[PDB]
Amino acid sequence: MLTRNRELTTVLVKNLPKSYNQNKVYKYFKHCGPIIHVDVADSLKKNFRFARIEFARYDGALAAITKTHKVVGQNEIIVSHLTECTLWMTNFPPSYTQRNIRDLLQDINVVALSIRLPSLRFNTSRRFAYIDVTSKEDARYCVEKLNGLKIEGYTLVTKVSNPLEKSKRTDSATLEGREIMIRNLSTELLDENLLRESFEGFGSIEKINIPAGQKEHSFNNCCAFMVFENKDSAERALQMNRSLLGNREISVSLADKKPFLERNEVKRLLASRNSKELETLICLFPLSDKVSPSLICQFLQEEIHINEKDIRKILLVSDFNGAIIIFRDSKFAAKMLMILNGSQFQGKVIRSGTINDMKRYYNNQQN
RNA sequence: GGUCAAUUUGAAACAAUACAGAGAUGAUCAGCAGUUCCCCUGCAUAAGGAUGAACCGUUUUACAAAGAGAC
Ligand SMILES: [Cl-]
Ligand SMILES: [Cl-]
Ligand SMILES: [K+]
Ligand SMILES: [K+]
Repeated sequence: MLTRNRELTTVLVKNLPKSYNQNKVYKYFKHCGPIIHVDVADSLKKNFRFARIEFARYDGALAAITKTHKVVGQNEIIVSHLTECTLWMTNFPPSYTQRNIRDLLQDINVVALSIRLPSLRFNTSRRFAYIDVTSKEDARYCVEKLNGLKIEGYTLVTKVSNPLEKSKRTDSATLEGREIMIRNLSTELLDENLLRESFEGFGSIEKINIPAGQKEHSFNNCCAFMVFENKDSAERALQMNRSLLGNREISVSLADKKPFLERNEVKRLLASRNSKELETLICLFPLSDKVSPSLICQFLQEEIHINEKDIRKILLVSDFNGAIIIFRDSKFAAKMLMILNGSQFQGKVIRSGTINDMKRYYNNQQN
C-alpha cells in the first residue's frame, strides 16, 4: 500500500494577484526547491488566484510555506499544505471529460484546482478521477451535493479520497483467482446442476454462470464459468483440466481478465494481413493515454456527425499513442479517413491513417 | 509429401458499466542474457557511470481441425 502522499509535497497558495499565471507562480517559488507541476485557478468572483504547486520533495513545500502572509505586489498570500482537499469520483458517464467535471463543481460554486485521470495504457475501462479543491469544507460540500447525483443516467459516486477505505469490486472473484472457466463442454453437459455436482467436491461454490445462447444456436463446444468461495478450491478444480466428462475431454483454467483479452484482440489486428478486415479500419493518433474509446465515440458522433451504427468498434493502441476505429464498411472508412485527418480533438490536431501510418508517426516520435 | 510453422476455424468471455492516479499491468507492453550505438566523468582509441535507441536470443503457452509460408 505504501506509495506516495501528496499532502507532504503539494501546497496551496491563496490570494495571488489576477495576473499570476502558471509560468510566473513557477518563477516566484522555484527558488524554494525544485517544482514538478503548477496549476492555477481563478477564485469564484475572479477577484484573485489560487495556485497548487507540487514540489519534488517535502522540503521544497516546507520552504514555500515560509512565504505565508508575505506580500506579492498588493496581496497578502497564504501558503499551506494541501491537505484533506482531495475527492475521488467514479461512475460518471463513460464520455465525461475533465471539463465536464470542472463545470460540475463550478455549478455548485466550488473551485477545482486539479482534476486527475488515470492512464488507460493497461486497461481501457478505467474510469475515475481525483479532484483537489481549495478547502476541507468544499470537499465535504462536494460529497453532499454530488454523491448520488444522476448524470446522463449514471448515479455518480463522490467521496473524500481515502484509498485504504476502497471497496471490493463486483468482479473481484476473477481478480482473486477464484473463477474458473470450463471449455469444450457439449450441449448435453451444459447444465448448471450437472456442473455443480461434478465440481462441488473441490470446495464450496459461490456462483455458476452459463453464457446465453450456446444451446439455442447448438454449438459444438460450450463454455461455462464457476466461482468458488476460496482460491484453493478453484486451484483444486484445475485437476479437472484435460479430464473426461460425458464424451468430452474438457478444459478448465482460471478465467482471464478483460484487459488481457482486449489487449490480445488488439495485437491480432496489429498483425493481420487480411486486407478485407484492414480496409474497414482507420487509426487516429497521436492521442493522450487518458482518452477512452467512449470519448472518441462521442467525438465521432457529436463533432464529425457520424451515426453510431456506422461505427463497429473502437480500440486503444496506447503503445503507438493511437486508437483504432473499425467502421461498418471500407467505403465509409475511406471517406472518414480524409475527414478525420487534420481534424481537431481535445483542442489539438489529430491525424488519421492506416496502422502503418500510425507506427511511422510513432517511430518518428522516438527519433 | 516427412520436420518448423504468421494465421484461420471449432467458439461460446459469463459474471452489474463504473468501483482507487504513472499510486496502473499477467510476455497485456515481461524476466533473464547478449550486440551495436547515444549521453556525462577523462589528455582518452585508457577506465568508470546512470540513461536511452536499434537489434539478437532465451524462459512461457488448454484441446481439436485446417494452414499463406519455411528446411
Ligand atoms: Cl508526493
Ligand atoms: Cl489519495
Ligand atoms: K494522501
Ligand atoms: K525478450
